[PDB]
This record gives sequence, structure tokens and C-alpha cells, in this order.
Amino acid sequence: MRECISIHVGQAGVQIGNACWELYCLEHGIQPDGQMPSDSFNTFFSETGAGKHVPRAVFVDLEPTVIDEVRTGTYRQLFHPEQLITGKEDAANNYARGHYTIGKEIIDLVLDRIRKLADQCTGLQGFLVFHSFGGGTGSGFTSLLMERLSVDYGKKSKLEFSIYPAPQVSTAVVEPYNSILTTHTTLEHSDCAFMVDNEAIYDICRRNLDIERPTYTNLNRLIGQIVSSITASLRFDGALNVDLTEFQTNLVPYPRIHFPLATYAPVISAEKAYHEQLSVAEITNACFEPANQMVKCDPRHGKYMACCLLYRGDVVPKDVNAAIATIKTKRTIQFVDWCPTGFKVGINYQPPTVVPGGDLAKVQRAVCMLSNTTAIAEAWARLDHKFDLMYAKRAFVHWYVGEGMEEGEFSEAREDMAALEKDYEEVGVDS
Amino acid sequence: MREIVHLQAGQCGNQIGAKFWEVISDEHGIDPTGTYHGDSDLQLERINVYYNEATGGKYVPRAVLVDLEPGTMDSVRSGPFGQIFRPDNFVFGQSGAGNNWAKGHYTEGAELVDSVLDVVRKEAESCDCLQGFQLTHSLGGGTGSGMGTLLISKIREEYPDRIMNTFSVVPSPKVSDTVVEPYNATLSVHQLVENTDETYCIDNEALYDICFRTLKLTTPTYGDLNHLVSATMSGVTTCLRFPGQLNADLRKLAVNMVPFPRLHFFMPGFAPLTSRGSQQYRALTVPELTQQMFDAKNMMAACDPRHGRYLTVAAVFRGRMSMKEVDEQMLNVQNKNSSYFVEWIPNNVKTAVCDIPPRGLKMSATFIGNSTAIQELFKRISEQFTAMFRRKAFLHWYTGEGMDEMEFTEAESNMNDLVSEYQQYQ
Amino acid sequence: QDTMVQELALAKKQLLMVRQAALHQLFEKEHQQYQQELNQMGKAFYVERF
Amino acid sequence: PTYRRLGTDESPIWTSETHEKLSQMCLNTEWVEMKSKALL
Amino acid sequence: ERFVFIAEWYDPNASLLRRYELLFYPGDGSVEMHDVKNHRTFLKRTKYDNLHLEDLFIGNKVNVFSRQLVLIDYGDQYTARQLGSRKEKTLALIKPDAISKAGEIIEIINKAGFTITKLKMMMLSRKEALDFHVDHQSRPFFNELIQFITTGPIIAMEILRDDAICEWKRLLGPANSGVARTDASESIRALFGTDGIRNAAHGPDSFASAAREMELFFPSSGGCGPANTAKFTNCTCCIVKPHAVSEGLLGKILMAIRDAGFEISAMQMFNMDRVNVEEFYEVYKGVVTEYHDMVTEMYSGPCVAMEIQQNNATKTFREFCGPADPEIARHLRPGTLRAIFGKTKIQNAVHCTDLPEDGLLEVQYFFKILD
Amino acid sequence: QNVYGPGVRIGNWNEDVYLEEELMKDFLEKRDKGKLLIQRSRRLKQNLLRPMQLSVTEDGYIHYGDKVMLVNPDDPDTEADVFLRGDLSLCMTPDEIQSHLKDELEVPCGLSAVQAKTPIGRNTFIILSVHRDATGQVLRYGQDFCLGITGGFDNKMLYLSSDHRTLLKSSKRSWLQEVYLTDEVSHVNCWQAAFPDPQLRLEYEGFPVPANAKILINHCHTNRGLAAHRHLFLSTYFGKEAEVVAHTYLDSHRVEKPRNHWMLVTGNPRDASSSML
Ligand SMILES: Nc1nc2c(ncn2[C@@H]2O[C@H](COP(=O)(O)OP(=O)(O)OP(=O)(O)O)[C@@H](O)[C@H]2O)c(=O)[nH]1
Ligand SMILES: Nc1nc2c(ncn2[C@@H]2O[C@H](COP(=O)(O)OP(=O)(O)O)[C@@H](O)[C@H]2O)c(=O)[nH]1
Ligand SMILES: [Mg+2]
Repeated sequence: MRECISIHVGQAGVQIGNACWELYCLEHGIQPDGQMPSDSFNTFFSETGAGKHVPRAVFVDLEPTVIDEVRTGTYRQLFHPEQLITGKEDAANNYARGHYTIGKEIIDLVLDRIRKLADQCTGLQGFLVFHSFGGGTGSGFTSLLMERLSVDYGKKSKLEFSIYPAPQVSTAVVEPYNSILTTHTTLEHSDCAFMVDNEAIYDICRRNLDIERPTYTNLNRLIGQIVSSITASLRFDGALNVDLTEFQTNLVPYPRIHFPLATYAPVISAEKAYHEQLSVAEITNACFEPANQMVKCDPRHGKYMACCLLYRGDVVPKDVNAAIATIKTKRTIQFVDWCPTGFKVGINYQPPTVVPGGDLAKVQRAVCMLSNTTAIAEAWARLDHKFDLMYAKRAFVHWYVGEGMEEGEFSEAREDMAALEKDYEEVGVDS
Repeated sequence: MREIVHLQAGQCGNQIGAKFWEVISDEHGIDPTGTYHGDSDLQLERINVYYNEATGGKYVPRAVLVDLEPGTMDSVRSGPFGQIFRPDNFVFGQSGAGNNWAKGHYTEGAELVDSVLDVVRKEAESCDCLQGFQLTHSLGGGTGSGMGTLLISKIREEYPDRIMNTFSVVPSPKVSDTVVEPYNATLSVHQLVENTDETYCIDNEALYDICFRTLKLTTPTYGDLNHLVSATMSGVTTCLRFPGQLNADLRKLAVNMVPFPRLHFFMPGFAPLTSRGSQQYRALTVPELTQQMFDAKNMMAACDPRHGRYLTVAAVFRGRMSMKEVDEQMLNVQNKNSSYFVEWIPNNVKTAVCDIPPRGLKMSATFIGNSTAIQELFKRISEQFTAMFRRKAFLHWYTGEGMDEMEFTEAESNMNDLVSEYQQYQ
Repeated sequence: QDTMVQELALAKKQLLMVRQAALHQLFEKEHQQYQQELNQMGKAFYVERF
Repeated sequence: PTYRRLGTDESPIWTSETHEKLSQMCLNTEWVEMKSKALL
Repeated sequence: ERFVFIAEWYDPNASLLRRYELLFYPGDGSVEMHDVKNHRTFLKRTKYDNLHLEDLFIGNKVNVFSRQLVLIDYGDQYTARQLGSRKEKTLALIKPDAISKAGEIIEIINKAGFTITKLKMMMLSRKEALDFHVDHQSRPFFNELIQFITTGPIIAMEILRDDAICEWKRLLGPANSGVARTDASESIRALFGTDGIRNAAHGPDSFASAAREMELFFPSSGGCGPANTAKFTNCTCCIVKPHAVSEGLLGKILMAIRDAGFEISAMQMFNMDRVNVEEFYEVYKGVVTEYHDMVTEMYSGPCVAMEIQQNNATKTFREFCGPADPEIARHLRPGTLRAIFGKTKIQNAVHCTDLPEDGLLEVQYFFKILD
Repeated sequence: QNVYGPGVRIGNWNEDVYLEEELMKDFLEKRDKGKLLIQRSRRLKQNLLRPMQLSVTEDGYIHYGDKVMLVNPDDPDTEADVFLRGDLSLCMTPDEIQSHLKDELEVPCGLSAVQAKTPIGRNTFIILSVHRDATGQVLRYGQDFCLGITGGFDNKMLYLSSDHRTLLKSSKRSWLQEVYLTDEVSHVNCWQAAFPDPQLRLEYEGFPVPANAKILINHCHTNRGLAAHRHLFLSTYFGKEAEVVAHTYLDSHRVEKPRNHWMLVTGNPRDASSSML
């Protein structure tokens, strides 16, 4: 009965939602036609009198180039005609176009579709927003959608699945401006924000998964596996089930900090899991290694604050507790002094499912680790340094000012994140 | 959905447009008759971008063809692909421009623009959502530099929001084919820097250099020179009409490439070039595209990038490909060539991915580059213009038709200020 | 369902024990009969002690 | 062998990445468990 | 000279279908294997004695180093030209009037060289029998013919040889019994026929007809075909071994069973997996001296399973089979099946159920669960 | 840290072997006292699925004492979106909990519809008189008769029954009037057959009912016709069956809908196993 609304915004949102709803359909045995060959599906698949299931997701994009691929491909008959909302002109990698001029005309249609989908939800848990920082739509439209959603719906949970710029490579030039201007806005109107990038998944898929030539589909399938392992507690039955409210409560101590890191174990191919033993100790010491996290930052520089572990499959709480005790005994992991009890555990019975033509092996047990750390301030300081080094010479400013905002928004957006950096060091100071 | 209105003027613009409208008739599988003969279904999903639907399943281009002389219409209408262009889209006068900017901008181009503006405004309102404009002309001539830069001012005052793109034929010192050509080149630069959002400078000498060492042609005629140019316009708008992994329309390129409103001068390149005997041996791979793309002899402009500094660099990829090799090859050329990029803009490289490669090919990449070294091109014009103006040479063809000398004294001032504007950020 | 699977597995296990226990006796009885029939003609089964 | 094309006129290209990946996901070599048939 | 075949193996530890390339050099009988998806070598050029050139055809499971490989297609045009043009296929159908005469027919087939790949005894019902009689819709004797088909059990066999259609038609001869007797002497129909309606055998005449008959009797799509004639009461189980089948004494075994007087109510062909072999012989595991050798002789090739209906004409079927050891059988009971058709202790060419109480489970494992 | 399983003499193996031995002991003592779940439910399904023969009509008229089957015809239904196809047959159905627990059949047993054409032990009905001791007499329109089902048991006879609905006794899904099977003899077991055509109903009242023809079955104490619902399915141990209720369905022309039509199917003269259809 308990159900959540998925909102994917931007090209990243659409091409992640493709490989995510593929995994949802395969897990619940939902055909691409829309019919089940024959109530746990009701968390994502709403019934119809003809036995046909339609998802509780909203795809939004300001260009129809990828939505037409969705409407043309294998999953044409599954998604609703009105659950895929398109604009005529894209944001063209501009926060001003995303927030004030182009992103202002379709927000009424998007809000109407959200209200219509929420009216049929008997008990609603919250919203999960899939988007990217480096895009004009995925910054500006997501910012204004967050504003209007927070005004309309009061105390629903808001979780973010956010594609953050990689520290070395990226796909744009003005992504520091876009990142600064949307992270200034989404701080107040969000509850939790899982953060990912692309180079860390490239390194994972090269070192661990043994293909030297990856693709966005290979990235998106791992992201969809992580999202499914997050919502698996609501979907299926287990010894200890977690909820959206539960790991919103159990992961952030302060309202100004809502930035964890996501890690998944094990990642391995079909050739190697044939030989390597997959035990609870090894899958829980895989996560704590710095080479296996999906954000290019080293947790040895920082201090942990809270950790939430989600276990799926043939797992035993005795070995879970023994492995957690070994982790607590091992010294190189540091914790802040004001959190003596740092762990949350959730248990689910069903082992993960694999996709035909897939890359991951068919495993027995898996774990997803969501950990708040102070070692995101390093990456944020690098992005702030890039923002200052760009803003010193007033480059790329006329694009922003000629489409609706004034020039003081840049100053306010830098100063508030400087204050958040100060709050990061204040939290990281030992008592 | 997002319709591109092609414009061409002069003799050079007409011959490039005859070859440009040939390769996207090949890419969309359109026969010289006008119908559709293709095999896939991806060709017809975005065909209203460049072609107008008619009765009987006939697709006609959204292009206008302007010249003051009717000589070059006869070769276009009798060419290999001459029956596709609409007869109402040929606008022609009876008196030629004759390598004078005043004839194209004040006397003979004064009344001809009223007939073109009727044609353009009909095709402008025929689009559901007009993406912008595109133009191809010659600076060294009379009609292209005269009337073409007169239309650029007249279109810009009508639709200010739409993007303007220009593919210019900038002059050459050694391959010079006109005597009075620094006058026509200088006076059109003022009319470009105010009313244009993107400028792709193509020069005649660099194309002869490419076809000699890379394609190894014995007799590189204009049909070979126009075709390398014709491949560039297809490779820049390839995401506006085909599905991909990371789309980039014309507004996407101008946002990344242009930090300041007067820095809208590019220099282009096309990555996969090799001769027929060298096709079956060289394995076309993403490292091979990257290595050839950044070469100095590879470029279509008469400027050496080693004497300047890249401000921003764009790269639009076509074909089926991975992205990890693309992300680390753009990163490796940014780390090793640290002295070839400015240090006040991090991440000078923009990448885009499409799915469909050009026909006859399997992977391709089009290079658009904003470089400081474009001012080397503009200084050669400026030093020639002063040498002619100090002796008042050839001026009676200009001041004797209704033009003041102040347009000469002001056009040298703007060109001098721009070449001093690039020099500061070096 | 799983209880039925467990009971069927245990029944198969006990059936294996019973069948092996009977087959041992059958093989030993037939070996003794063959030994006596061979000794009737005058040949004997070979066993070595070295 | 002027050229009329910049290559050797191959045509394997008329497919898209997302559609082709989802097509292989829908149809490939089917693997299912083949449970051994017990005596009882 | 080498022959390439792509083969499929199901990996029980991970449940994936994996395709390899198996390369056979017949000058020395040496095998090599490579991987398709990974492009790396899987097995060196190794002289493997058990695999022969006669076991290389499409639809055959060959046991290479304890892996069962099912050959699916030809590797290249060379092996296609060398093997597919030579080896041809036809269907043999034995009518209900000559079920007791089937042993001689199979034995003459084995002299003729037609390699039997699948063998089954089945009863057609009216729907699939009318689907069988489609070309005969001109109604010469349609109701009598369809009744003659539906009265009794039939035998369906797949037989491979070069010039298979022509050679099988030459062996069968004219359809009419008297016409066949006048025209030829050694024809199957002339030797074991009564009249025109009961010709005791049948065969297709064209390639499309043979393919249609194949899709009718033995569905390669996955649907269940016509059932067998297993009665599951007062019966025992018998096994004709792979070495006996490959040598060609199956017809002699059937004739000896008929001469003894035991009735075979059902029989068919299996190509079993080693998991099924171990589940079958776990009772013999640990109680006999040679367990692994019996398991290998069981899964080395094709097995024939028979349900013997004990008519108690002379004695028990175990007593008719005699001692397990062929030398003990030859020295004590010279008239027994193992004394006639057995060469060593491991390969005795006939397996018989030892415990009388296990007959129902023995027949139900083969013809109920494995069916 | 290494684990190996049930064969290797590593770590703690003796206690696991003792678990296996005590489980064997518990299975053996449950076998000795006969509490095993595998010994219970053999005979009920056998008696429910044993084959039966059907009667042969000499003159095509429905006679008393003949063995008949209740078959609902196939008809395309517009009002239902997902619904079964083909000719349905009325069969008895115990609850699956009762089938698992109790070997003896319980009263009452539900009714359902299964796509089956051959007669089995679940659907052979005998047409009996209300005053008994009547055999070989023509069944006429607008008369009283009982539909007795043995269910494969020679000992017991069960009658179709349906009472006036209350707030506590209704059908499982539609919550309409429901039909069950009880062995008690009352007036609630009497059913009445009538012609479908309303204008010719009173003219054909009193004529012998022909075999394998479309008729309506009406309960005398209710006048609600026996109907089969196709858009609501009952999931039972035998699979997926259709709901059967007692309700009269009339369209805008006030004629009876194809839900209410039924045939008393009799057997073929050449083959007893095959029906007339
Ligand atoms: N992991 C992952 N990232 C993606 C994917 N698709 C796009 N991205 C990210 O999205 C960024 C580019 O922005 P887009 O999503 O393509 O475009 P946008 O967010 O809609 O912004 P506009 O194009 O201006 O409207 C790239 O830098 C990628 O990091 C994907 O499939 N997987
Ligand atoms: N690359 C290329 N250059 C051309 C072509 N046609 C003309 N030109 C160049 O354009 C110059 C003459 O331009 P012109 O005809 O006077 O321009 P117009 O007066 O506006 O028509 C010559 O120097 C040529 O080199 C062509 O098809 N391709
Ligand atoms: Mg976008």
C-alpha cells in the first residue's frame, strides 16, 4: 500500500528512469506490454480493471529528443501518454532559462500531473527526484519544482538522486555556475540528497566489473540497482524493514547537512563470482574501502557521522553483528565523538535479480551503505574554487543576466555555501 | 519542432549550398527527384527541420538563394541536385555587384532585399518553432559581403531572440583572387561583430592544404573543397535531427563557446580524413579521431594555434561509441597541453554524443574551436587595409556612389579594437 | 509447500537407506550361490593373500 | 578507388543505442534453471 | 583439416547458457575449444579418445571432459560442405501390425547403416492422427486407415545416412504387399506385410514432408508430443546401454526378449545428463565395487529405456538376464542375455532392476517424470 | 572464516549431524503415529476426478433419472473487459482450507464453473422427482425437479440449494444471492426450467424439455435464475473457476441475458465418455 512518487527531470533523469523502470518491471515480472503473466507491486504499479499496470513516475524534459525515444522504444505501451511531459526548446545549459523563462511555462502542467497522481495514492510516503546538477533543465526546473512542491505539499519526504560533477572530467563549461546556483536553492527545500558522479562508476566498472569500454547504460543499471536496493524494504518483506522516513531520520543530525554518500557491494562479473566466496564480512568490508565508493573523495580525510546499511538475501544477523563489531574494532575508520552509536541495519529476504544481457552476476546477498561524511567539503571547496576563478573575470555572465536574474544572485549563492562550509568545519570539530 | 532556415548569397554561397543540400539529401535518403528512398525509420522522425512537406510525399528545402547576377542560378538549377529547390526561392537581379561593397549595400542591394524579405518572412512563419538562422557567403566578393551583411542587419532587427550562425569565406594572402578585396572584407567585419552569435571562419588556403597531404587528391577542384565544408554543417547540427546520448543544439554550443558578447569567432575542423589506399589499413578508433582533430595542419582556417591560446573548445561526436575513452582523451589533451589553454576558465572542452554516424562512415567528430589566434587573421587584413587607404587607392568606386569616407575610417577602428581585445586574454 | 518438500526429502533419504540395506543382502546371497555353483564344477573364485 | 562520400559505403548503422540495448534485454539466449527431476 | 562446431553448455553453478567453439581435427582425433564472447582459448589441442567423427552431427550431446555439449550449427562453409551435403535424414514409422516384428526391422536397419538418433513408442489420438493424414484427404480408404492407425501403438524413429530418403525407399519397396512380393524379395513390406492397407512401415517422400512429419511427431518448439503406452502395473525396467546401441545389437536384444516371451509395453530413447545418472544410481553408490565406471558408461551416450511387462512365462527377468559378470555368466548360465551380449563387467549391454519391490519407481522415473 | 557445508569435518560439524539425526528421529516418530501430511488427501481428489458415463436420450427429451451435465454456453459479452471464453460447466467446489484439513467433504460446498466438456465426478447430475420413485418420465417446462450430485461417493447425495439473502449469508465476490450444496431435503432444493422467450413462455409451459437446448433454471422459492459470472474469478485449489450465483439479469428489452442460459448436456450414443456436444 505504501508507495512513493518518482520524478525524473532532465536527460540524465530520463535515461536513468529507463534502466530503473526496466529493473522494476523485471523484479515484479511486469511485461513491456503492461500485463503480469499469472500486492507488492502496488508500491510502484497502480492497477486497472483490465489487469494492466501503469507506473507512478513523471518524466520531464524541455526537449523531446529522448522522450520520443522512450515513446518509440520497447516500453512504449507501458508508460502513460501524460506521464511523459515535454517542452519544445531545451534550457541550453542555462540556469536562467531553466528557472525563469523556459522553465516557467510547463510547471503548471507538471504540478497538475503530480496532483492527479497523488490523488490516487491512498497512503503516500514521499517523492524521489532524479536529476543532474550540470544541466540547465536539471538545475533550474528542479529548483522551481522543489519550491512549488514544498509550498503545496507540506511535510512529505524529499529524497534526491543527484548527478554531481566529476572532479577531473565533465561535459560542460558553465557547470560551476549551474551547480552553485542550484545548490544555493535546494538546501532549504530538501530532506536528503544522495550524490553520485561518473568517474567513480567508471573506475568501479573498469577495475571490478572487467569491461574496458563502459557506457551510460552500464552506469544507469548500477544506479537503478542501488535505487531498487533502497526501496526493497518498502517493496518486500524482511526481518527489519526501513522506511523513507526512517532513513531520513537515521542519517542527518542537522537541517543544513543532508549529504550522504552511496556505496554498493558486491560488484563483480559472472566469471569471478563463480570462484570468489561472497560472505557477509567480505561484502561489508567492500563498502568501507575508499576504492569502492561512488563519489571521488577519500573518507580517510574526514569523519563519519551516521551510516545506514541495507542487506538483501540469504543473510544472518549474527554474522551481520560480528562484521559490524570487526568494523568498529578496526581503527582506520574514524567517527565523530558525539555519535557513539552510528549504525542502522535493515534486512530483506529477496536476493537481487539480474537483467538479460546484463553485467553483474546473479548473487545471493548484497548490501547498500549510505553514509554521512564530512569529506564532501573537499569536493565542494574545489567547486567553489572553480566558481571564484571563473567569476573573477566576469565570464559567461551575460547569458545569465539577459534571461531574467540580476547579478546579486551570484553573490548570495556563493556566500550561503561559504557559510555552509563554515558549518561543515564546525560540525567536524570534536567536542 | 526546431526548424533551421538556410541562407546563401553570392557566387560562393550558392555553390556551397548546392553541395550542402546534397549531403543532407544523402543523409535523409532523398533522391534528386524529391521523394524518399531510404531503409530506416530514424530518417523521417526529424525531417521537418530541413525539409518542407508537400503533396505527393515530396520534400523541399527551406532555403533561399540570392545573387545580383543571374549567371549562377543556371548552374544550380541544372546541377545534379537542381530540381529539388523551389522555383520561387531563386531571387535574382540583372546587374552584377562587381566586387564593390557599396553596390551590394547601398544601390543594387537596396531594392533587392524587399523581395527577399517577402520570401523569408513567408518561410519564417511556416515553422512551428523556429530554431534560428544559418548563412553561407563570401567576404571577398560583392554580393555576398554587400547584400549578405545587409540582410544580417535586417533579419536581426526582426527576430532578435533567434540564434544567428555564419559560415564565412575569409580572404587569403597567397591564394588571393581579387584586387580590391581588403575593402570588402574590412567593411563587412563591423556588420558581423554586432549582429552575429556564432561565426565559423573558413579560408580558401587551408582547404587546399588538407586535400594535398591528407586526402592526396591530384586535382582538388571546388567540388572537393566545398564537400569538406559541406560535411561541417552536417556535423554541427547532428543532434538537432538525430537521437543520441548527449544532445547539443545550436544554443548549446553558443553558451559554452562564448563567454563574452564579442568573442563569437570560431575556427573549424573535421576529424576523420584519410585517402582511399589508407582506408582499409588505418583502424578508425576514438584515439585516432582525437589525435587528428587537434592537429595544426588539420584546421580549416589560416591560423596556427601554437601561436595563440584556446579560450574554449567544442567537440561533437557521431556514431556508436563509448564515453570513457572520450572523457579521458579530452582530459589527456587538457593535462599535457596545459600551456595551450587559458587558466581562468577551467574545463575548456565541451563534448556531445550522437548515435547515427555520417553515411559511408562509422564514427565521426566535428571540431568547433574558439581560439585567441583568430586575431592573426584579422591583423593581416588590417595591415593591408592601411596600405591601401594611405594612398586613397580604388576609393572612387566607393565614394562615387553615395558612401562617405567615414565608413572607412570607422571600420579600421573597430577591427583595431577587436584585435587588441583578443590580445589581453592571451 | 516447503514442509512437504522437507518431508519428501526425508522420505527419500529413508528409502535410500532401506534399498541399500536390502541390496547388500541380495548381492551377498547371489555371490554365495555363484561360489557354490563354481565349486560344484571345480573352479573357485580368486582371492589373493600375499 | 568526386568521391560523393567520405568512406567505403557501409550500412550497418541504422539502429539506436537505447532501442538496441532494450531489444537485447527483451530477446537474447534464454537462461532458466533446469531443476533435476527427483525420484520422489 | 579441421571441423568447427558451435556448442552450448548449461552451467549448473550459475545457470547460464554458454556458447563455445569446438574444433575437431580428424587426422589424429584431437579437440580444441575457444570462447566466443571472451575471445580466448579454453582447451589445448588434446587427443581425446572417446569422441569420434561419427558423433558429430546437429542435435547430439557429446561429453567432453565431463561437460555435455549440444551441437547447434555448422561452424563455417567448409564443414557445411563436407558434412551437411553428405549426411541426410529420414523418419522411420513402424505400424501397429508389426510391433512384435520390430526387432528384425531395426536389426536390418542397423545392417543398412541408418544411425538411430531418437526412438519412441507412442499412441496417436484422433487429432494428431488427422494432422498426420493431411495429404490423404482424397479419401481412398480414409476411415479404415485412420482406424488402423488409432487401434494400436506405433514406433517413430529418426535415422541418419547419406542418400537417406532413396535408401529407405529402396528398403521399403512398393506399398502393396503382393506387388512388393512379386517385384522384390528382400523388401521390408514384402517380407513382413499382409495387404495394401497394412504395409507395416511408412516414410516421407520429400524434404518438406519430412520436416512436417518431424514437427508433427517430435516438437522441437517445446510443446509436448503424443504420450507413450506405459501401463505402470506389474512391470520392471530395462536399459540398453550406449555401447550396445552404438555397436548395433539393439535388434538382437529385442528379438531375444521376444523369443524369451517377455512383453515390452513401452520403450524410448534418452540422452541423459550426469545429474540424472547420479540421482538414478545413488542406490548403487557405495554398495558396488565399480560406481564411477557404471556412471560413465551410463552417460557416455544414448540410452534406451524399456518397460518389460512380466508375463511370468518362464522365470524372472533378472534370472533371464543372469549374472552381472559376463565370465561368470558364460561359465554358469550360458543361455543368458549378459552371457550372449556382454564383453566386460562394466559394460554388460543390459541393465535389469535388482529389487522386485522397486519396479514401480523404476518405471515411473523414466516414463512418468522424465517423460 | 571459511565455511564448507555438510560433508567436511571442519569446525562445528558434530552438532549439525546431531540436528540431522534428531530430525530423522522426529520424522520417524511422526511416521509411526501417522501425523504425516502426505497420507491425508489422496482419496478425495480421486473420487472427485473419477470418470463417469452419461445417459443417452432416445427421443431427445429430458427424462427423469438420466445423468446430465450443466453447461453454460459461450457468448461474447460486451459489458465485461476481462472474462473467460468457451463453454463453461457447473461443478462442485469445496474450500481449499477444508480440502487441506478435512478428508471428509463438508456441508455446504460451493459451486463454480470450469471449462470442461468431458464428464468427471465433479459435474454429473441426476434429475430427480420431488415426490421420488419416478424414473423414465419426461421433464416438462415449469415443473419441480432436483439436481442430485453424488460427487463420486455412492453413500451420499447432495442437492443444489439457495436461500433468501441475509446480511450474513451472501456470495464471495458479488455479494448477491448464493448457491450451495446441502444434503437436507426441503423446498429450497427444487428448481424450475422455463423457455427463454417471454412471449412464448406461457405457451410452452407444460411441454417436454428437449436435450442440449438453451433453457433457464429458476428457483421456485425465489425466482432468481442460476447465472454464471465471467468478470469475477474464484481462485481455488483446482485453479481458476468462475463464480455462480442466483440472480435474474434483464436488458433494456427485459429479456434474459446470456448469463442465464444453460443446457442439460447428455451423452453421445456411440461413446459414453464423449458428450453430445
Ligand atoms: N550517469 C548518467 N549521467 C547522465 C546520463 N545522461 C546525462 N547525464 C548527465 O547529464 C549531463 C548533461 O546534462 P543533460 O541531462 O544531458 O541535459 P539537461 O540536464 O536536461 O540540461 P539541458 O540540456 O540544458 O536542458 C552530463 O554531464 C551527464 O553527467 C546518464 O544516462 N547516466
Ligand atoms: N571554397 C570555395 N571557394 C569559392 C567557391 N566559389 C567561389 N569561391 C571563392 O570566392 C571568391 C570570389 O567570390 P565572389 O564570387 O566574388 O563572391 P560574390 O561577389 O559575393 O559572388 C574567390 O576567391 C574564390 O576563391 C567555392 O565553391 N568554394
Ligand atoms: Mg536538457
